[PDB]
Amino acid sequence: HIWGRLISAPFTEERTIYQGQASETLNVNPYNIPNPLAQSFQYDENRTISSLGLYFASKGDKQSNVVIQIRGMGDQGYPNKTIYAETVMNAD
Amino acid sequence: PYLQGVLFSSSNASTWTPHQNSDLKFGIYTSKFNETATIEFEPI
Amino acid sequence: PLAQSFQYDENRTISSLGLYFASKGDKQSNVVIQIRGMGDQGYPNKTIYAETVMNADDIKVSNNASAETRVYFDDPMMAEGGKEYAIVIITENSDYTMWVGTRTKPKIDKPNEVISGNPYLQGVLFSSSNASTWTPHQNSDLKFGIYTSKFNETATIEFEPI
Repeated sequence: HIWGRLISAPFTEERTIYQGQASETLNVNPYNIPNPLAQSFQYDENRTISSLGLYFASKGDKQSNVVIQIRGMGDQGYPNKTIYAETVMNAD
Repeated sequence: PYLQGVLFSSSNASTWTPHQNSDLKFGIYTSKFNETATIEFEPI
Repeated sequence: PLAQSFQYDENRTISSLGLYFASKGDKQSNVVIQIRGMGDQGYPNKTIYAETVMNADDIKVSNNASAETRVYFDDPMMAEGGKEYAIVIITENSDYTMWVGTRTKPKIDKPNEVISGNPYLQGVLFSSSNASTWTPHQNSDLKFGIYTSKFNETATIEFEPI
C-alpha cells in the first residue's frame, strides 16, 4: 500500500466561536470521583460545523478514551437525549 | 465568559446542573466547501 | 416533596416499592406516594402513573435506617425498558423525614466507613417546594428498593373455618 496527501482541501475552516478565558479545572465526572460535562451554544444563521476545539488539563492512561457528542437543546434550555454526532477520542 | 452559553454537569448524562457563572474554554469551526478537491499519492 | 429517578434495561412489572423513614408525624397524618414519568430533559413531569396514600401506622420508622415500609399500588406499574421513571413522595405535614445516602459522608451504622462513590449512579435525588420545579442533588440518592414480579400459573385463597 502507499500513502496520499490531500493537496486541494474540499473546504476551508474558520473559527467563529471562541471562549478563550480559563481560570480553573473541573473534573469531567465530578460526582463519581472515588474519595459528564456539557456546554451550550447557538448561531444566528445556518452554519456547517466541521470540527470542535477543546482544552484538556490532564488525561488518563494510554488505553483510556473520551466520547465527544453533540446533543440538541430542549425548549426549557437543557440538553436532550437526541445525539446528532458522536466520536471516540483516544488518549494519544 | 460566553454569554449565550452555560456550563453543565451531570452524574448520569440525564439530569444536568447548570453553572451560570462558568463556561468551558472551547472553539467551534465552521466550513465553506469549494468547487473541487485533489489528492496526490507518493511515487510508485 | 422529594423524588428519586430510576430506570430499567428491560420491560419489568413493578409490584411494590421499599422506603426508609427516619421519623413520622402523628396518627392522623399521611404521606402520598406517587410514580411519575421523566421528561426528555431529565426531570420529572406532571404525568402520574401510580398513586397511593400511606397512613402513619403503615409508615415504619427507625433510628438506624433498618425499618423498611412497603408501598403497594392497586394497578401494577409496567416499566418500559430504557425509559426513566421517578418515585415521588408528597405530604402536607412538616414532621416527616427520610434517610438519604450522600457521597463522602460517613455511614450511619458504620461511621468508620464513608460512601466513596455515588450511591446509585443511574438516579438522582430531587427536592421541590411545589412538586413542579425540582432541584437536583447529584451527590445524593434515597435509600430505596424496587421489587419487580413474575406471575405464575394459578392462585389460591383459603378461608378460616366458619
